[PDB]
Amino acid sequence: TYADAYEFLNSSEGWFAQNAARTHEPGSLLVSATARDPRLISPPLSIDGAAARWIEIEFDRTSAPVWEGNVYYMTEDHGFAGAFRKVISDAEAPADGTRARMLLDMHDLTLGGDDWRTSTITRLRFDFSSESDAVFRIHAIRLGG
Repeated sequence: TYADAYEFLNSSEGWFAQNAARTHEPGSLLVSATARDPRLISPPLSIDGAAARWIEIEFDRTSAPVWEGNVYYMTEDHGFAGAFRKVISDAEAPADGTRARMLLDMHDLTLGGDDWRTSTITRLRFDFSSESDAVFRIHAIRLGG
């Protein structure tokens, strides 16, 4: 189904990090989380809730932090403000930075309900409550189905 992914070889276009230092390594995002909960902006393209069953993030945390925070998903109607934010629990993603097929279920991430499946999220702020200068390596952001 939806399998859209952003390779990080070409910098961090679209997936820039606000309030954070997004150092880029070809093929990965060596993002440093300067803020306690920095938000990573997403490309403007809308993503259908139904099409994506999960977010197949390639993210692994090279540093050891406590990844969490309410990721901001905004459908065009919702707006970045308000909207639905899911505070994902630490999924025990490797703190050693070993490769992880991190999965965030879109079906689980209902943006206020089944309306999300119909709704298309134009922009995503990836909140990363963790630690000062927490380091994560993000190879890609694949979609699910």
